Amino acid sequence: SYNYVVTAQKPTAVNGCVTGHFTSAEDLNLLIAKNTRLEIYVVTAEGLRPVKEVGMYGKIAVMELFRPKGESKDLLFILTAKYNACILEYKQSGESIDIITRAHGNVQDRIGRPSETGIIGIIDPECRMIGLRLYDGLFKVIPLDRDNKELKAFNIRLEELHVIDVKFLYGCQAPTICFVYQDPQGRHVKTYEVSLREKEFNKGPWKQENVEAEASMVIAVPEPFGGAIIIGQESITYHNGDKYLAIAPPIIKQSTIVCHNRVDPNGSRYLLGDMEGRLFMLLLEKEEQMDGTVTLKDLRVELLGETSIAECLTYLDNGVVFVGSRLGDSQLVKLNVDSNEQGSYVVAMETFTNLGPIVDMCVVDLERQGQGQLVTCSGAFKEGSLRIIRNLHIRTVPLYESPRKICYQEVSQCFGVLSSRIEVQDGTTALRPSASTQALSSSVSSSSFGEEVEVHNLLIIDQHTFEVLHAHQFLQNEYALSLVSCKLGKDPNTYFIVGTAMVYPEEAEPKQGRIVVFQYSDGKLQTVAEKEVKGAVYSMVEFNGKLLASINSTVRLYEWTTEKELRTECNHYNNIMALYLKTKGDFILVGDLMRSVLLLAYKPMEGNFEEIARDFNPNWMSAVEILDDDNFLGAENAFNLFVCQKDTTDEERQHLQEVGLFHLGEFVNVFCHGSLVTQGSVLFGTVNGMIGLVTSLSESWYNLLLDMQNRLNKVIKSVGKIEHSFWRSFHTERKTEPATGFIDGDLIESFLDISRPKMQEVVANLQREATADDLIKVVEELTRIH
Amino acid sequence: LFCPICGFTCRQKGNLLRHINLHTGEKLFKYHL
Amino acid sequence: SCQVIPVLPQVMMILIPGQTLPLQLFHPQEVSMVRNLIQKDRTFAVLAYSNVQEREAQFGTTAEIYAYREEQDFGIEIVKVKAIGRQRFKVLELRTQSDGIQQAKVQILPECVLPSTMSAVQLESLNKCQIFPSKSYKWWQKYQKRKFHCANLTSWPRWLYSLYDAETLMDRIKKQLREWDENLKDDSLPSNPIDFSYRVAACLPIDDVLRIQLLKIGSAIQRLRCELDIMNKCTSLCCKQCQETEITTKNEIFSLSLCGPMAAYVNPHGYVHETLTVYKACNLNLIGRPSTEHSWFPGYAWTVAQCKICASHIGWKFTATKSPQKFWGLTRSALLPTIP
Ligand SMILES: Nc1cccc2c1C(=O)N([C@H]1CCC(=O)NC1=O)C2=O
Ligand SMILES: [Zn+2]
Ligand SMILES: [Zn+2]
Repeated sequence: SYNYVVTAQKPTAVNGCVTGHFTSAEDLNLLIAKNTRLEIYVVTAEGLRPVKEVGMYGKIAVMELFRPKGESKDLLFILTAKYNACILEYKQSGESIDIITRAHGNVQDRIGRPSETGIIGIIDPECRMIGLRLYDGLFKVIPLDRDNKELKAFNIRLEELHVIDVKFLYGCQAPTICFVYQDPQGRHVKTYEVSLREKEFNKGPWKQENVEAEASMVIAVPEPFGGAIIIGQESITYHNGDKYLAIAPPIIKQSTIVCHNRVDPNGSRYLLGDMEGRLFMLLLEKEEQMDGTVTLKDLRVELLGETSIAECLTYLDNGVVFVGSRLGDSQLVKLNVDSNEQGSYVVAMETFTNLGPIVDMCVVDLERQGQGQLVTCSGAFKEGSLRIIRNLHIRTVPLYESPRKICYQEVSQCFGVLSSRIEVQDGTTALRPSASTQALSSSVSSSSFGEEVEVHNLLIIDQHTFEVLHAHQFLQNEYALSLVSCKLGKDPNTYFIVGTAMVYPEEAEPKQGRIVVFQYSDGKLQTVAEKEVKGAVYSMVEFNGKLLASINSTVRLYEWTTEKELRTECNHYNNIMALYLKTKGDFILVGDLMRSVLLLAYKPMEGNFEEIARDFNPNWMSAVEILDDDNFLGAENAFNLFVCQKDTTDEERQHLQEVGLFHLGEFVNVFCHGSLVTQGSVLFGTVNGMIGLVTSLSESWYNLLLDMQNRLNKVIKSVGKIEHSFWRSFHTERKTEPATGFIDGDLIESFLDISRPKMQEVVANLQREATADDLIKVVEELTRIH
Repeated sequence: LFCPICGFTCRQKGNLLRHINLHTGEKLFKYHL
Repeated sequence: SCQVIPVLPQVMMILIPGQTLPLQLFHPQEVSMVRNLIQKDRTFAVLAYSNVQEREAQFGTTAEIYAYREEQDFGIEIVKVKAIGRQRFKVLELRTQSDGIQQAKVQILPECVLPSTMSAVQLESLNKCQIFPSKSYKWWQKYQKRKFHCANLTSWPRWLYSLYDAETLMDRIKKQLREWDENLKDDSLPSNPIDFSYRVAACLPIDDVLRIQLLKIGSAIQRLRCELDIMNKCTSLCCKQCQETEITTKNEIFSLSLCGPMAAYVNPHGYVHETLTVYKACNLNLIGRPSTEHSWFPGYAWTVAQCKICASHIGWKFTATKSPQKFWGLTRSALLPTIP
């Protein structure tokens, strides 16, 4: 199988941000790390001014800055999710900018299981070593001498397997490590002293202490204080040897504190963000002992205000804060000395678009010029919205609740959107005004104390004004899974059909579910038909004028009788749960979460499904799709794409061999046919917000482009010197296979950027002998599609 | 007269042979009796 | 990867890893085989016979002997052994020595251990909270709300990812097992999905072909899901030969003493019966008189039981003089589970 993958919209989620003097020792820099993309901005009075934006062959994962003695500017340490560590330096020669690679290496332990708490990276404040926690019970150390040009590392065997969080401590005679670890007794903070000469731990400066049962964040306070600060949900505790100061303010009780930052160089002020987007300031008050040293007196916390759900917080000088978010738009908030009348000190200066997470998407030609636009359901919680993408121009429509699915009715000129909002049980009370609660007309379906329930709505949204025309609230304790718009049977009306599952917390697998049929006309959404089923309706498709439903582990076919009632025609008990259902012609693709693809065909004359092929390869999927009659494309675990191909013996005719793999580097929620401007064009969304595009090449072009790639990989220089075939190798957390049948579109499209002298050596002896002009024309032709 | 497999009891043979033959097993007598 | 292992022929039962298999051995050939194997590696291999012709085996398990004894009574070399299944192997070829020595070239299958569902989409910021104190309904409702908090980023809800989680799926099996024993201490069962699934598979009344199906599923989560599927949907047991005469329902299944609901026992003549203990039974006629003899359960006399339609031996009725006064033991081979 031959395929072509191009990224039509670079990832926009923010993995993490750092601040420091990277570009120059005289100016401030802010480094954002979106998935695989590193953006270096220069901070100024007006705001961020982009200076560089590079793309690494890896997920940034860990990023840090450090200025070892003897350097003018700060070096940048990046460890990727594939364990490619690299120390980089920024070198501005005249008007030309290029990131130099001081050192690189692959710090991976062969035998081990990745820590369930996640990769942790930390740097000694004196910059003597780099500490990495990758695997339980092992603490990897990288000395930072000038001889480690390959990042040689050695492991220290920790005894406390479960380590929640770890930091280095400011102020000591040897690099000290303080960490919170959980054992059956509870959570304890413990300190070790790292010794390079012996390559092991020694008893720390102060013994272990017991802490809050959830104590799950460690902050290393700088001089003159020293010591550490431990944060949970319930209490904040400052430990420094004998000194112990605990404060349990009621204002942080409601939400977990998930990110932190140091505002002032002396640690007097810290910024804390919680899951629901609130921003607090943690104050440290100091006393001066007569003929002694400064000591901490008390800890105070006050609610600065409300921002976007905070994934990373950094403090740009002059009271600016860059709130990054993976669930919503990032922003630059301004901290005032006094609160506005609403009672909050935080105001918003600028907002940065974040398309991800893309939970569903659909291609629609609103203006009918033959080049369709795209609509995506982005964000979660209060950040949810609809993004309208066209040729790359993006428009936003906030909802203030999580959108889940989407479909388009051409005749009604409206979008159907499933949405979910969280309501407290204190009847239930809404938290904030939402799209579903502020609809022009509302309908309600009929047929503990602080617990948070989910209320689900179907929203009819006009396609031009994007105002919520209608909102239909579903039954209590009902969860809507699927949304398909289609016309069934000979019926001339067009319907919004919804699948829902009745989920009670006491149960495990839903027993009851519904298939509802709504008709939107004359400004009203009336329920036309309703079917009770014994299961959850995970997926639904329009199968040649019939409704294909996935009732638990079953594919059922409903015909639309003249009396307007769904009527069963055939069933196929197919063992697995038919979560992913796709159709083309007569072939049906069925899959569950753990791979297990299964291709059926609906025998028309007989009237019952017959299994045609199946492939059971236990591995998590994100979504599947059909490229053509014979090729199916899906996403496996660890951010991978894969292609199966239906085909001699019967066994060979019933085995969907994999004929292509690719480490896309993102989670692919949804695939959808359509192009925004090679046969076919399957767009796909992602969690990071990247929108990609897959097309089917011809054999000749596929060979040509594969050879051109293999040639480029010997010319183009990647940041940190990461072999391209390594970054595109398949990955399953203990296994790797080379990519096959997939042409990396970004690498090819980068051919245009390189200048003529490199062009000539890239094109030499390729495949009449081709010349730079012919390859330029071919690459232009490839660029046209996206 | 005992059935070597299940413990069925009888006073004559014919019932015993019928009962043993009714068993749906490999009846590896040479490895059991 | 690849190895050669010997097979004793008299053992006809699909052994599941972790299950305890007791045997008596009579004929000289197996006596020599066991006395040669005991000194060497105890790698007894038992083939799951797909064909009752004893000449077609695809999957099997490498049993391990852990108890050995000899009883030279009756003037002859009776020997009694107890082994346990360890690993699952694929039959490459059957290189019989032609002496009845069924030497098999096989390969040891692995266990495909997958990572947690939400290990790819995990939010790195809140990843520190993934660790949480271990300690009930509210506790599970909090476990689901904490571990799959990132389910918002993907197109499926939390409760759909809780159907594939090892721990939440273990808990349901634990509940439905405790409903059978009434004295199953939480700590008796293992603590990891592989061992737990293998142990549960060894107590269900799966007849022959739904075991070779379980025995050939590599993924532990797959085995847990399939076991819970069997345990929920199928609740009635019928005669294997008749296939249509109900003898009992799962709710009457009753464990006795320390062993689970179903346990392996050996009759006086060396045959192996996986007996399942139940309070009540129906459609069975009793023959004989209550006689103790070699009663498996001390203090109980037994009478042979066979279904009143095809007269095939189904089990025994155990009674005692004295708790419970009357119960039944049904051999697993003769029982076929069926969907109500
Ligand atoms: N005395 C005999 C004699 C022949 C066969 C059997 C027994 C016998 O006791 N059992 C079972 C049934 C009774 C029991 O519980 N233990 C057994 O070994 C037999 O199959
Ligand atoms: Zn018998
Ligand atoms: Zn019968």
